[PDB]
Formats: sequence, structure tokens, C-alpha cells
Amino acid sequence: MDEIDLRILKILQYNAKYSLDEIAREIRIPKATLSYRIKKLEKDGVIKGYYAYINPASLNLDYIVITSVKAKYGKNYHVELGNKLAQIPGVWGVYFVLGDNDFIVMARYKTREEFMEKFLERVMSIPEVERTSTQVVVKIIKESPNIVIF
Amino acid sequence: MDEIDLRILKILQYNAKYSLDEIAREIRIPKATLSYRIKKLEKDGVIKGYYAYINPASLNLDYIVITSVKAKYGKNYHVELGNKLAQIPGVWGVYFVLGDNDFIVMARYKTREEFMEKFLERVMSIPEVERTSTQVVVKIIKESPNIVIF
Amino acid sequence: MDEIDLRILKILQYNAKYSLDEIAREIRIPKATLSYRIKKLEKDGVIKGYYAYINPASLNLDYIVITSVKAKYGKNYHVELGNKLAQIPGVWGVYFVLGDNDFIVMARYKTREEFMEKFLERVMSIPEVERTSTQVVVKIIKESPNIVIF
Amino acid sequence: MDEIDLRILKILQYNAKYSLDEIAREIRIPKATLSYRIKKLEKDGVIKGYYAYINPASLNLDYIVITSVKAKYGKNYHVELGNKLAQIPGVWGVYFVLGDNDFIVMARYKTREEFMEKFLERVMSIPEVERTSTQVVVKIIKESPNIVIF
Amino acid sequence: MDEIDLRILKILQYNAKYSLDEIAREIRIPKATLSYRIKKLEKDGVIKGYYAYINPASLNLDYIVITSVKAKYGKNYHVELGNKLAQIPGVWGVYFVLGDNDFIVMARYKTREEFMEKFLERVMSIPEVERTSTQVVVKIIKESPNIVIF
Amino acid sequence: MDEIDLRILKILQYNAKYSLDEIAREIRIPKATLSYRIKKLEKDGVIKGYYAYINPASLNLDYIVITSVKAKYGKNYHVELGNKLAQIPGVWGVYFVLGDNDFIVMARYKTREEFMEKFLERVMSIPEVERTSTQVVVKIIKESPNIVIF
Amino acid sequence: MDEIDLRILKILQYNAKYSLDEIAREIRIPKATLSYRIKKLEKDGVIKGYYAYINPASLNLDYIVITSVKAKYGKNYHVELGNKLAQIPGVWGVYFVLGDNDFIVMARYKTREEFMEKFLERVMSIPEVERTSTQVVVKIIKESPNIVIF
Amino acid sequence: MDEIDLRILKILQYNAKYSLDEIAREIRIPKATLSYRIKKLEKDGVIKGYYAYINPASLNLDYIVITSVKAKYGKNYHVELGNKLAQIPGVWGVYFVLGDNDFIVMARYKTREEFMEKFLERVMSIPEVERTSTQVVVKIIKESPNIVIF
Ligand SMILES: [Mg+2]
Ligand SMILES: [Mg+2]
Ligand SMILES: [Mg+2]
Ligand SMILES: [Mg+2]
Ligand SMILES: [Mg+2]
Ligand SMILES: [Mg+2]
Ligand SMILES: [Mg+2]
Ligand SMILES: [Mg+2]
Repeated sequence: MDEIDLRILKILQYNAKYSLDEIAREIRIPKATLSYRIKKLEKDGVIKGYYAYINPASLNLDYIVITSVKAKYGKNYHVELGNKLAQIPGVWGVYFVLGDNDFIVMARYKTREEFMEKFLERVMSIPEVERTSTQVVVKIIKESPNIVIF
Repeated sequence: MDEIDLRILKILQYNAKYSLDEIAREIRIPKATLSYRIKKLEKDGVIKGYYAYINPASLNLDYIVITSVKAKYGKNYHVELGNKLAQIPGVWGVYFVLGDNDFIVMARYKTREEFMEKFLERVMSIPEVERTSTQVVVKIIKESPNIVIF
Repeated sequence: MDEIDLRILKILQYNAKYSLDEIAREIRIPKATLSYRIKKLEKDGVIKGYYAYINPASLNLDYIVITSVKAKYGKNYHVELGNKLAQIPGVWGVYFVLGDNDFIVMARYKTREEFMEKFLERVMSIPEVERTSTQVVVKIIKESPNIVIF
Repeated sequence: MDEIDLRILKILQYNAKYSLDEIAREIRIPKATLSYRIKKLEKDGVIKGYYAYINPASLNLDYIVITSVKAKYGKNYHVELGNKLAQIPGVWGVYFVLGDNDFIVMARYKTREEFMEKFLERVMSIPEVERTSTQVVVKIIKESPNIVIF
Repeated sequence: MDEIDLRILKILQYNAKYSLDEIAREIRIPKATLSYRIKKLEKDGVIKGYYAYINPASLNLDYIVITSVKAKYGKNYHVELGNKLAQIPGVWGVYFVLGDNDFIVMARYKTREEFMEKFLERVMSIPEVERTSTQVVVKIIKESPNIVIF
Repeated sequence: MDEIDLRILKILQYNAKYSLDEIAREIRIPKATLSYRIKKLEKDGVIKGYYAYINPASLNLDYIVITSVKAKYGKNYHVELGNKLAQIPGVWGVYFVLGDNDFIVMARYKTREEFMEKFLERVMSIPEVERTSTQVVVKIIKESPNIVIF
Repeated sequence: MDEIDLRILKILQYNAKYSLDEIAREIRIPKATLSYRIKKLEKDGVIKGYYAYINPASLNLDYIVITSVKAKYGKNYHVELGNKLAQIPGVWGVYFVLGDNDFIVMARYKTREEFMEKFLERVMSIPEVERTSTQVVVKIIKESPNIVIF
Repeated sequence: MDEIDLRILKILQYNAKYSLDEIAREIRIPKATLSYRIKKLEKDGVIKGYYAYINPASLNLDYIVITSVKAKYGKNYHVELGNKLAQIPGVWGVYFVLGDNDFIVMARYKTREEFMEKFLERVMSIPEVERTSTQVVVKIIKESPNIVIF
């Protein structure tokens, strides 16, 4: 893609509901050309889709947690554990990272009780788990994963 | 909000581009009523906006990191540090968590070089930082922060 | 309950032996009404009971310890371990906490010898224990678990 | 004190509201003698007082925390910090322990918000604090500090 | 024992080769009485024996190490491990300590090679060992275990 | 020195009170030659002296501790701290070790109170101390620093 | 070897392509004598060989890592693990160290992907591995293992 | 460069003293062409130079260490510390790594004494050092930094 695509994405990452006319005027290109470029970005897998940004508080998601999960070595324990973690309701992020050489799991729940029942108790029952450390998020300074172009 | 709003949000969290007709049919309610409910959710701050989901790889964001930053105690060092972290280009998430009682910073860069120049070198220059630990994400098992209703 | 119940509890948490007359005068309500309110709090499970506060030193409880116990993952090891810990003579507090994601055990003994025989040796024999760390309390700055209303 | 005093304390630690007659019958001694012995225990500082046991949940104390606080060395930082910690509303226990060679603080709050405002923010402002680690209690297996005679 | 015994021990802890006459004069008591008191201390198990203090360097004991050894929980692993550690040639001290809740082993060897062959390789072969951490002593500021009376 | 000196030291390390005749017979050499060799070892600094081995329990030394002390970097803080540690009454061993790159301090006290007053409180007042960790020895499996020849 | 050999090695460690004449002049000795001394050093195993120093960047070796690998205790797990680590393509250094009492592995790869496929995934499949921690090298301040004479 | 250059480098990384004829025969290309390609690699900075591989033991380099050094945050402490570390005699490798987010220093000395005098004492005097951890290498399983093509 080119610089024009980047300018388009820079806008769509923040507000996908801006009419074509508005965007066409901002970047200075024919509306039909804008539409074409957008359709091409979607087809090329650049734009994966469009989502509504919902306020977690509105859904009473008050118990936010980030958990480190260490896996037992051998067989295929690591890859398997990653998959089991990602299937847990409430879990939106699962990453394997170097340094701690383990999984970092991002999740959201309405209450401590839900967290315990849906997440912790389930993870505690997984035998290939060596250790876990749950950091309770008590403050979200910033959370805009949608912003990929600064 | 009610159960109907929840069903609507459950759809919009995945695809905000579904025509009203389609959604109206799925949930079984008048199109005008659907439109009204959606407009009300936006006005009540439930739906904060609509974003395009862009594939990080398409932008060559190959260097993904999660960093723990500990702050010096006293004065207003903690709150201040949180703000400085959130302003760094590439940083999309900043949280203060219990357990490690520190900040967890999510960021994305194209290369090691960019990470060093834009993030690490900047953080290294902040005196109220006591310690930092950067975990290099080498595998994204799952990352769907948009999914708030499972 | 109401504000009056709170004022009553604020007194009973410190001294349950204050005559009804005295309390009735302090909060300014009929003695019969005070008695009724207290009886209602006990019946509603707010007031669980009344205890004598005994000075641990008077019983030569000189060896005070706080131990972190990590459990093996899988099966029902975690819940089971918690129960085994709480049954040990001398143990008055057992909590499962996030962060270290393990159990914190509060106990009191007369001497190192008793601690070893009654607590440590018993815990050491439990196979589902992964690690333990005993912090020896050498100074009790404050310990008033009875104070719930500040 | 003697064995009889111990039997008396073993009862009073659980229920201080048992009439003298009842206790007199259980331990087999004259009521007047029981009353005398109890009065003597109070005078000798063995029985410090009588408290009502209030159910924390009844007061919505849902955010329970245990925090480790490390102090800077030198001057009188350690002793001073201990005192500052014990004065924080919600804090019921403060201990200095060996091993981690730091303070362990027990506290209770109604919500995350109260915890942050009353405890964490206050501690964060104390300059002689080197590090803190807050363990969020998500399960109280046992908490009977009143039981000193097993 | 009394104050006189203490004065005698204070001398014998440093130099057991001081003639009776000399000690008798220093503490001001009959020589026969001194001899008697010393014989009594040996008989009562206070004085366990007399040793020559040999300079480790004279024996080329250049590789001094302090190792922490963690044991697996369950069965009698802990007590057993302690015994196995104490039997290793070169090991002069074995302690079980709280805090790290493990064994601390003091040993001396002539070279890295001897340390590896006699100690490390042997410990590495013990299955009930969970972890070990060997601290290499590069400086002996003080080592006078014989001094028990300051 | 030679093999004969080693055999002599192997005996003196355990019992310095064995008459010359006895040792002369065991190793098979003239008594006068034994005496000469011993005198030479003392003169050459091999045998530093002779001590009485006193049972710590006999002196009620019930509070045994091993503490790790980390020093601030810069100036001459490290060397200085080592000296301050070695001068504390009760401290018999002070070592600087690699790995943790800090000081390990061995000490003995009669009670927790003495430990606090004589050791901990003093160390807490030293500003160049960065961290300390005191391991409470609850079991002495072996402690024979006098044995240098196995 | 002597001082002259050392001067020769001091040169060869930096540049093995200096003609004999040049070296002969610098150190002031007959060329034939220089050649002889060099041949003798090679024969005595002092000079193991001559290598070309290749710039890692020229080969796109952009992913540099240093990993700590802990081994399970018992049997011959430790020695065996060391050998398995050293056989992994990309691994140039494997050391067993005290302190962490584990293996430190130095390796180089072109990309994160290669690192994952050739190193991490392979190590993850080894059952006798207890833990691993990979430090991502983001800056090579100095790397001149060839310099042995300063 | 091409595949032929790679084959040439694969040989030169192990033995830079192979005559041109030998290499020319192995890879199957004109000797003059081989010479040209090698000269081009040197000119393009691919081949930085040629070194003699000296056996560390031959120089009595028996004390091998790997040290982690943490730097204070702020100003230019980090970059500056890296430079100071790399200038220490005996230090051949200095890297800044993520995970521990600190410096890893590789060094070699003949004895503990030299290590202390040349390295440790010098580092201890640097005020911007927050912590250090020296791992003593007691076994070199593999060390072939020259091998860049496997
Ligand atoms: Mg989005
Ligand atoms: Mg979204
Ligand atoms: Mg109470
Ligand atoms: Mg009570
Ligand atoms: Mg002795
Ligand atoms: Mg001795
Ligand atoms: Mg070389
Ligand atoms: Mg080379």
C-alpha cells in the first residue's frame, strides 16, 4: 500500500463511520477512488473488519486481570496450554513472551466471583500449569488497541 | 439497558457493518426500533464509537512488547509516570496492577530499532522509574479486545 | 441496616460488655429499641457472636508466623490444600490471594519447637505443596481484626 | 494461671455470652469462684476485653488485601513507616516479619475504589517506601484470630 | 552455671591452652577450684571438647561455597535430604531455615574441580532436590564460630 | 607440610587434648618429633590456636540467624558495610559472595528480643544497606567448622 | 611459554594475517625464530586454530538471545541437557554457572521466526527442562571473545 | 553476496589457514576467482579480520564469569554504564538485554583475586549501578562464537 492508504487507515482506526465524502475531502481524492482503495484494503486483508467500541463499565466489567501462566516443559504442553487459555470466556488476549518465557493472559469479568468461577478455578484444574500470577488491574490509564498508526 | 440491547451489542462488537435489516431480522424487532436502540446506546456512552480492525502485520508491526515499569514512591511519581508512559508513540495500553504493584505497558513497533528509539530509550531517561522488565511477544495466540460479550 | 445499627456496631466491635443503658444514652434511643436492634442484628447474621480478647503473650504464644504456600496445579489440589492448612492446630487464618496466587497462612505457637512439630513438619509432609515461605513475625505493630468500622 | 483458667478461656474465646451458671456447670466449680477467676484474668491483663464478631460481608467489605511494604534503610524509617501504616483507615493488622524483612499489612475495604483512595494512594505518597506488593484476597478459607486455645 | 563459669568460658573460647595458673589469676579463684569448675563444665556437656584452629588457606581450601537447597515436599524428603547433604565431604554446616524454607549448606574445597566432583555433581544426582543456588564466597570478612560469649 | 603433618592436623582438628604419647603412637613417630612438628605448624601459621567447643544451647543461644545484606554501590560502601556487620555482637560470620553479590551474616542470640535490639535494629539504621533478608535457623543439621580435613 | 610467546599471542589474537617479517620487527627477534615459536604454540595446543571474523549483520543475524535453562535434578539430567543445548543450530555458547546454578545459552538467529522454530520450540519439547528465561539482546556493546590478552 | 560466498565463509569461519588451492577445489571454482571473492568480502565488511584462537586455559584463565548489571534510570546512566563496563580489562562481552532489561557482561580472569581487583571492586565503585549478580562459570560446554554458519 501507499501513503494515501495510510492516511485512510489513520482515520478508519479512530472512526469507521465517517462518510466517504468527509474522508474524500480530508485526504483530497475522488470519492470513487476512496471507496475503491478501502475495498482493496479489506480484500487484501489489511482491514480485517469493523467493530463497535463498547465501554466495559457499561457491561459492569469491573474485575480486570492480567495473568502470567507458566507451562510444564516437554511434549506439546506449551502450545496446548496456549489454546486452552484462549478458549476461556472473558479472556481476550493470550500471548507467549520471552523474558518470563510464559503466557500472559488478558481477561475481563464483572466480579471477583465470576473471575474465580470462570477463570481461576478452570486454570487451577489444568495439570500442565506450573505457576500462575494474577495481577489485578485497578487502573486503566490507556487502552486503545485500535490505534496502530500514531 | 435490557436483553435486546445486549443481543445488539453482541453483534456490533464483531461486525459494525451489518445492515440494519440484517440485524433487525436476526433479533426479531422493527428496524426503526433497532436504529433507535443503537442511537440510544451511543448517546448513553455504551457504544463509544466504531473502529476499523487493522492487521498489525500489514503495517509491519513485528516488534510487540509488554513492559512492567516500577515507580519510585513519594510525591506524585506514580500517577505522573503513568501519564508519561501513555504518551509514548506505539504504546496502546497502560495499566496499574496489584500484585507487582506497578504499571504494565502494551506497545507495538515495526522493528527492534524503533522500539529502542521510541520506547526503551525514552523510558530509560525517566528518573522516577525504579525498574523495568520488557517481555518480547513472540506469539499472539489471541487478541480480540473488542469482544466484551461472550 | 441503617445508620443507627452502624453506630451500635461501632461500639460493640470494641466493647461488647457495655450495659444497654450506657449505649442507649450514647446513641440516644430507647433501651428496649436498642435491645431489639441488637437482637435483630444477631438474627440477621450481622453479629456472629461475642468473644473475649485474650492476650497471646499471656498464653506464651511467642512464635508468630505467616506462611505462603503454593499448590500444585490440576485435579482439586488447590481447594484441598486450603482445607488441610486450616485444620492445623495454631492456624487461625488461611487465605487464597492473587498476585502470588497462593495461600497465606497465619498461625501462632509458644515456641520454635511447637511450630516445627505442629505446623512445619506437617506441611512438609503434604505432597501437593510446591513451595512454602515462612515469615517470622518479630513485631506486631497492630492486630485488631475486630475493628471493622473505622 | 492454672488449668482451670485455661478451660475458662477456652470457652470465653468462642462465646463470651455464656451465663456464669452454664460455665460453672461445664467446668465444675462454684459460680462465685468462676466469677472471681474471670475478674482476676481481666485484672491481670489476660482478658483484654470482649468484642462482638461482625460479619465483614454485612458491611460490604468485599475488597480484602494483604500488602508487603519494604522500607528504606537508615535513620528511623522502619519504625516510623510501621506507625504510618497502622494509622490508615481499614488497616487492622501490621507486622514486621523476617525472611522478607518487611511489613505485612492486613486491610479491608468495600470496593477497589475505596482501597485505592484510602490505602494505595496514601502508601504511594510515602517516600521511605521502597516497594509494595498487594495480594488480593479472593477467598477466606479461615479467619478466627479469636481462637488462641486449640 | 554462674558468672564465674561464664568468665572461664569467655577465656577458653579463645585460647584453651592457657595454663590453669594464668586463668586462676585472671579470674581470681583457687587453681583447684578452676580445675574443678572446668571439669564440671565438660561433664555437664557445656564444653563439648577442644579443637585446634587450622588456617583453611594452609590446606589450600580456596573454593568456599554457601548453597541453598530446596527440597520436594511430601513423604520424608526434607529430613532425608538434610542428612544426605551433611554427609558430603567438605560440608561443615547444614541448616534448615525459615524465610526461604530450605537448607543452607556451608562447604570448603581446594578448587572448582573438587567442588564440582565432590559436591555439585553429587547434589545434582539427588532427585528430591527441587532447586539449588550456590553462592561463591570470594571474601571472608569474619569467621569465628568459636566465639559464643561477646 | 607433609603427609605426617596432615595426619597430625586430622587429629588436632577434633581433639586438641590428646596427650603427645597417644598421638605419637597413633601416627608412629617419636614423641619429641611430634612435639617439634606441632610447634612448627603453630609457628608457620597453620595452627592458629586452640579453642574450647562450647554448646550454644548451654548459653541459651536459641535464636540463630543467617542474613543476606545488599549494599549500595559507589564510593567504598561495600567494604565499609562488611566491617560494620562484623563488629555487631553476636555476629560470628561475615562473607561476601557471588551470585547474590552481597554479604551473608551468621549470628546467634538468646532470644528474638536480643536479635532485634543487638542486630536487626542496628542494621536497619545503616543507610548504605539496600536490602536485607534474615533466614531463621530452626534446625542445625550439622555445624563443625573445625573439621577441615575429611 | 615465556614473555615473547605472550607478545606474539597478543598480536595473533587481533590479526593472524600479519606477515612474519612485520611481527619479527615488532617484537625484535629472528623471523625463523618467530616461525618456530608459532609452530610450537600450535603444537602445544596454545593456538587452537585461525578463524575469519565474520560480521553477524552481514548474515542478517538480527535475533540475538541469551537463555537461562534450569534442569531437573536426579539421574544425569544436568549433563545430558547441556549436550542437547549445545547441539542446537545457532547456539554458539553453553555454560553451566553457579549462583543461578543453571545453563546459560548464547545463540544467534536471523529472525524471531527462526529463533522460535530452531531454538525455543526445540527446548520447549525437552522434558528435563524445569524453567527457561530468554533475554533478547537489543544491543551489543562489545563482543570480542578473541581478545584473551589485554 | 551469493551461495558461493556463503560456502567460502562456512570454511573460513573454522579455518582461515586453508590454502586457496584447497578451498578452490572444495567449492569448485577458479583460484583467482576465490581470491577475488575473499578480497571482496573483506572490502565489503563481511570478513572483519582473521584471528588466532587461543586456548584460555593455556593462559591460566580459570576464573570465568557472567555478570548481570542493572543501571539507575534517568539522564544517560544506561548508555554510560555500558561503556564503562566494556573498558574493564578481562571483559570481552557486554550486551544490553530485554527481559531483565539490564547488561550482561562476559569476562575472564586467572584467579578469584584478579577478578576481585580488576572487575568486582571496579564495578562496586560505580554509583549508577543498582544491582549486580555474578554467575561463576564452572563448566564451558561450548564456546565457538566464530561459528556463524551452521
Ligand atoms: Mg477496534
Ligand atoms: Mg474495536
Ligand atoms: Mg473479636
Ligand atoms: Mg475477638
Ligand atoms: Mg573451635
Ligand atoms: Mg575450633
Ligand atoms: Mg577468533
Ligand atoms: Mg574468531
